[PDB]
Amino acid sequence: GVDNYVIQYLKVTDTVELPVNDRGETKTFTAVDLTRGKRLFEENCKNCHVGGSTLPNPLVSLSLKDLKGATPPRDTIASLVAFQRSPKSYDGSEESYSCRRVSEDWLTTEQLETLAAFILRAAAVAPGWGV
Amino acid sequence: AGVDNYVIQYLKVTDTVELPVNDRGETKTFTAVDLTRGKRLFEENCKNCHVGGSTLPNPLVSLSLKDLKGATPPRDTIASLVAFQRSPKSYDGSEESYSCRRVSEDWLTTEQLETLAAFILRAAAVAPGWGVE
Ligand code: HEC
Ligand code: HEC
Ligand SMILES: [Cl-]
Repeated sequence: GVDNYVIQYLKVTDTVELPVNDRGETKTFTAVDLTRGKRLFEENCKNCHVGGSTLPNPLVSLSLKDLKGATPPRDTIASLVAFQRSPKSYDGSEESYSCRRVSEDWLTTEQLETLAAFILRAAAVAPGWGV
Repeated sequence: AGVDNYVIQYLKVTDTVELPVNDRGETKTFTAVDLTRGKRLFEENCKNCHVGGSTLPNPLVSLSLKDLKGATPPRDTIASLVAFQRSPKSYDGSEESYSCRRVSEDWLTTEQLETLAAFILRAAAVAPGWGVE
């Protein structure tokens, strides 16, 4: 059903509101959404981003501090989604081939939004994330 | 949850299977439960780069049986895959690789890594599409 990590570490039991853009819009995500997103993160991302780290480039982690230091900041659903569709360097000036680009054939919009939600929520509230 | 369907239907192992344990013709007996455990370890630790037997960051060095057997020395036995994972090497074996995931004994025990090697080895042999990407 719902993952206990989402219960325990993300502190979500029903729903949660997350920033979609820099404009002021939010989107509601359920606990099952964040559970699905956690699973997608395990299948596609965790091997390089264990615990919110970035093993092949420790300065550019998935911590909220590091996401907010990116150009543009990677602290919203829309900016995280846009990033995975075409990964970029930290200053955003060059294409990066070190992280995993995800096509719409691989993850649909809905799926990638759950992944971004899991990462954004974990960045905001999970103990130890990005350490 | 005891034996996963993928192992029955795609690895074609219901009871046991015999896999090359070393280069001198010796095999070791793995059960369907062993391969299920190895699959789970692969899904948890290796799948971002090696989904379906591919190698996303270097597709020329995949988990296909062809590519495994062409490594130096060949990576087509339990012992050779375990030794690889403990300290990953380049394809010709002359240099240390930092592009794959080294697995310390603190991460996976000998037996666990054996079951992961067995999963990869059986998949390479019989799983439809494995490594052909
Ligand atoms: C290893 C091969 C990786 C996998 C698999 C995934 N990512 Fe990654 N990511 C990786 C590196 C080496 C980097 C640094 C990139 C650079 O060129 O600077 C990243 C970066 C990110 C970031 C940006 C973090 C920041 O502080 O700005 C994000 C948000 C990110 N990665 C997400 C991500 C997701 C969701 C993945 C699963 C689909 C994923 N990455 C896979 C290395 C690797
Ligand atoms: C991405 C970050 C990887 C993860 C996670 C794992 N592997 Fe890997 N592997 C990766 C690369 C880029 C390469 C090519 C290496 C080179 O220097 O030539 C490999 C290679 C292997 C091999 C050898 C394949 C061959 O044809 O000889 C094996 C057996 C292998 N990888 C297994 C493996 C396992 C079991 C992992 C999970 C524990 C794993 N890899 C993670 C990239 C990445
Ligand atoms: Cl891993």
